[PDB]
Amino acid sequence: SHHWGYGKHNGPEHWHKDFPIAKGERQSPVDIDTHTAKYDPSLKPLSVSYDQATSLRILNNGHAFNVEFDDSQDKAVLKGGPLDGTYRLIQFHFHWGSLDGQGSEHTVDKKKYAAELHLVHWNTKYGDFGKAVQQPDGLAVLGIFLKVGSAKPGLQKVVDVLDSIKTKGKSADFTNFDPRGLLPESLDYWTYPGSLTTPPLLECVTWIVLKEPISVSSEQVLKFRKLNFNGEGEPEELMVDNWRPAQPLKNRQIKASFK
Ligand SMILES: NS(=O)(=O)c1ccc(CCC(=O)O)cc1
Ligand SMILES: NS(=O)(=O)c1ccc(CCC(=O)O)cc1
Ligand SMILES: [Zn+2]
Repeated sequence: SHHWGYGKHNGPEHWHKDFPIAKGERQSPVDIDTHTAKYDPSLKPLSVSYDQATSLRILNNGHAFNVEFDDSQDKAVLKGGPLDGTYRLIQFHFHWGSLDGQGSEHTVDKKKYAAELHLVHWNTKYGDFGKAVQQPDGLAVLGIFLKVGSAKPGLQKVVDVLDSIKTKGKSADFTNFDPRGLLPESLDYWTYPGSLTTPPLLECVTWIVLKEPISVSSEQVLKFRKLNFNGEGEPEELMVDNWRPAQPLKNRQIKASFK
């Protein structure tokens, strides 16, 4: 069974023994060297179309928490930018640190943010998520950095349900949540071909990482850090530092949408 995690004994430096693609040619995350990324005029406008998004449930999976969406129809989709065709939102989750100075997966000129939001989408040409993760263009993940400052009003409903999903395997109803409240003003981005950042580390992802971070309050991120990796009744292991560090860029170029 899967027994990877983020500890010293099961963390990122161990994953390659059960998931050898961990040492592959298009792994994520990466450091975004802002001076080496090149503006790409070929990029078409990015279209985030979440008006009809239908959230259903929030789940503590022992690695992070997922806010899950009804992806049985094109209710919430990502198009444009580097993407060919339509990518449907299935879930979002975060990665965060034990302290405000770390937590993001991607870095920007080696800077680590306090957290990183991942909105996960699958290419509808492949019919469902499981088939999409067999394809090099199966997924698109919209990544958004979080810095600590003023509160993000649209995050507070997520924060407030976390007490009900403290431990691994717990879920709660989470209907009528609008993911548009988690976006920054600007859709300026960097993009590159990469992978899932957790096992199974599959190389299916077009990454779209927004330049502008959102601000969340210290009190909001402190509540993330009260979650548990462990199950109910087990010794407490706070869910913190659930991020993979930057991986080798190898034969890739990062493109910028902005000049
Ligand atoms: N390569 S990996 O998936 O990161 C991994 C690392 C450590 C163990 C040992 C876990 C145990 O005691 O069950 C199992 C699997
Ligand atoms: N952090 S990330 O790259 O946005 C990501 C997205 C989805 C999975 C789910 C993988 C699975 O279904 O096993 C794993 C990791
Ligand atoms: Zn993620």
